[PDB]
Amino acid sequence: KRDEKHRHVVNVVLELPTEISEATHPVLATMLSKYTRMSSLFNDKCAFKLDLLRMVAVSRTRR
Amino acid sequence: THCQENSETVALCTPRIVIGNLPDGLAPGPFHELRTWEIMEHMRLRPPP
Amino acid sequence: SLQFIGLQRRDVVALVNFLRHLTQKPDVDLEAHPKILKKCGEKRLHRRTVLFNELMLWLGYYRELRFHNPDLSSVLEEFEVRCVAVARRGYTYPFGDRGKARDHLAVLDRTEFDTDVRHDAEIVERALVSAVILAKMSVRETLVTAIGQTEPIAFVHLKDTEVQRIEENLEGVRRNMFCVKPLDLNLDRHANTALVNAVNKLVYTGRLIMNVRRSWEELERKCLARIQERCKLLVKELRMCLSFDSNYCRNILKHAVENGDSADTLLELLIEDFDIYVDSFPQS
Amino acid sequence: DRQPLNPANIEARHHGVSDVPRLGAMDADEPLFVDDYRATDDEWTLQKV
Repeated sequence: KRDEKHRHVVNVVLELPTEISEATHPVLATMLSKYTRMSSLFNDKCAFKLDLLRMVAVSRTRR
Repeated sequence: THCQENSETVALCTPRIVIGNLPDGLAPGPFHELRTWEIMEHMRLRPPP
Repeated sequence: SLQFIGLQRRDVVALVNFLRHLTQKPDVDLEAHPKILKKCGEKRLHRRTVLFNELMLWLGYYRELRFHNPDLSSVLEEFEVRCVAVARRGYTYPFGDRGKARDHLAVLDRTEFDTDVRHDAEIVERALVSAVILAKMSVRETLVTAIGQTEPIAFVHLKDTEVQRIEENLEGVRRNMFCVKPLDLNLDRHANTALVNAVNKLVYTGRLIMNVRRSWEELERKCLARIQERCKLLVKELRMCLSFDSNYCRNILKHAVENGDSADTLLELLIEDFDIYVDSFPQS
Repeated sequence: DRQPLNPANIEARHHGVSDVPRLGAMDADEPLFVDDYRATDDEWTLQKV
């Protein structure tokens, strides 16, 4: 189940609140396909959270 | 000076058009500046505007 | 592996099969096969995506020719042994005065290679010029003593048919550099002294190595310049729309291309996430 | 490290794409992650000044 993997990554690896998810936050939806491919590195969560931070940063700008 | 041509060396003589062309090892810059002040004193511009 | 779209898959597999034809086929130069520069889709497909397709084409061609990187090891050994033979011959030869021939033979003697690709291109020429000085002095033909002028790298007292076939072979080497084929031993050994024999062989192998190296390096240079051009045009054309996808593609592109490893990093960065940066690239 | 780096140990930073592996390294000793930009001699001397 790809849904199981996505829920696992969002809830454990990335620790997002339930009120925001890839259904309602499209750039996260696009990045989750990449993140599921990286089976390793699930022990350290800070790297993934910072990666999502900079992805949100690069998603929104006027330059 | 000496100059290069096709596989050959040639000698060149040319005139120094103006005073400044004299080398700054023989006509140094401070000498020129003091000469300019001399001109200023001649022109009654000793304190320049 | 490369992946690009806009073309019907038949032309894409034709391009890949062409890249597999590269190592064996003549005229290894991307602009020397204009039809491949036709099949990019220019004046047919969408500008923004077709220029990307051309960038990937050039990058793939660059990567293949860099992967082949002519491996001139045994001909390097041949060059060194011919150099040593010329050194020995010069030390035995009865020159007009020991000083001049000794000095040129000494700069020829300690010319061996250094395990770096770029420096061999200099040192092969630097050895050949001194060798030709020595050969000229051996048979009393002149050498230019003008300051700032170096005696040109050339044979001595070969018959014109031999050197004509040498030059035709050199043109052929210009056309293709990976298919190295030196066989030009038409030297009838009573044609002038042993020094002339050895210096002709030395200059032949040196010109061979120099031509191979220089042709490959200029091919590298042209590919690098044009790929950097294409990268700048992609970033320019993509700047017009600000969005996450276009910004991701732009941030991919803002990598420079000044080294071979830089190009490898660039290609792998484009390929790895082709589903992230494709929405702004429309088919037709 | 205990031995000088080389082109393999140096790896360029991507600054804008999800370069997860170097984040996973972060406090890593062996790889030197560096900007692809370079300093010319003049600006190098200005930094040193």
